[PDB]
Amino acid sequence: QVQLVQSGAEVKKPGASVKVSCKASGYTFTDYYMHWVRQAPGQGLEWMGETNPRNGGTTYNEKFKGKATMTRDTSTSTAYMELSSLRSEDTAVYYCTIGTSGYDYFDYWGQGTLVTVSSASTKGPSVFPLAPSSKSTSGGTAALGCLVKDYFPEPVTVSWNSGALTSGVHTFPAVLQSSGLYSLSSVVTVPSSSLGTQTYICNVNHKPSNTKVDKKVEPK
Amino acid sequence: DIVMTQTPLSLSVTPGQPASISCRSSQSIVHSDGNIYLEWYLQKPGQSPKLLIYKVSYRFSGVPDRFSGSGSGTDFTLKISRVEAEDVGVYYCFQASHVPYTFGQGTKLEIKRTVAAPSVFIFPPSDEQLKSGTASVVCLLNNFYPREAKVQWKVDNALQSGNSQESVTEQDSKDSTYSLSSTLTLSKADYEKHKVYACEVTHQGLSSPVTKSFNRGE
Repeated sequence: QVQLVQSGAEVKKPGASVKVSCKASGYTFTDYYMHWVRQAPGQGLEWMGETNPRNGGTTYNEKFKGKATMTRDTSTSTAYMELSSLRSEDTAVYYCTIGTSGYDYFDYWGQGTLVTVSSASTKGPSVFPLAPSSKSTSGGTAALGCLVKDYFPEPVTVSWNSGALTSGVHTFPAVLQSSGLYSLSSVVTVPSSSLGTQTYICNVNHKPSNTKVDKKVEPK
Repeated sequence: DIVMTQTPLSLSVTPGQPASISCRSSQSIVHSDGNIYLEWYLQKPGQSPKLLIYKVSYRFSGVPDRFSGSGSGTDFTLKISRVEAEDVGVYYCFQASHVPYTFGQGTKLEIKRTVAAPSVFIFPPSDEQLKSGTASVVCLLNNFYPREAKVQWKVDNALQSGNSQESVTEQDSKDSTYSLSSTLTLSKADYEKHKVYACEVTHQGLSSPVTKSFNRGE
């Protein structure tokens, strides 16, 4: 199984540098070129350049020369993308991608790394339960969730029961409060009959603040 | 550079009906080997793009027979014979014939479905949050269609303004619905001054507004 596993979300002040990693597995790392793609608001998807994993040879999109530096470490099957002299415009999701055919039609992609460039203060969220009650029932079903309040920058990820619970989950887009802090909610609809036997835990991650919370949501 | 222009910018389709997306290149995209490395990707919110079509017409492994590609010179077309709920998202064309490789701006595909009224739920502030001096009340509108929905917060029947935020999900890949979460945030002191907290919902699937409420303490 071909896998491209990227490093977590980062937040940097203007003028700083960041080095995003892409760990490859399930194929011979030196067989295929590693490509980097940017997804920035307004600018859309853009191909940044490619790295030959054998010699570390690189071809850049001219728009990214002097901004991006691509490297590789064959001993760990890891490709790297370093962004220098960070500015607000560098806030984007960065993807590593390969074309296993040996041609540049990309078939496998990393999960992406969100890099945010800001002078605003980083803040970890508070995680509060949205307990199932008679006010959150609908014809034998109960809704429950987690409120992920006051964080900066994006992203917050939420899973339920370590990824074993996905059906009926809605993880809402974050809202931006006047304070400049984000908030989001994640909910799930479950059988009301089994509230006493099943355990519901929301796993909340906010990498920029090293927040990693597993909140058990208790019925009311 | 080679500019890839997609038409239309968005489309709304009933399942079973055909869809067609065009991708125009500013210059020809024939590679030195004689092939046209024109690809079509589908991307869903918060996910990486997924390859559908490569080299103009080749269907990538696992992609449904419903998807097909054609084209020559500067005009390329992605066709969905019969659209399905799972097709929802943004479609991008991509050329890898000449460096630098370039993408189209994307075409958003929306799915039409029948009217579905939301299931409305309300959540009082948690005891944990109340201890921190703040009170957030959450109103959840689950699995409705169309996306247009109106939430109004009422505290002891008085209409609230300026103390709430809401967001809507992307369209569901399985049932083509939307969900909405609205949060009313007050200070704990302001929360303790009132009894009735209500969420009033207006939607096309409802003949009169639906009020979901609770009494603070109960």
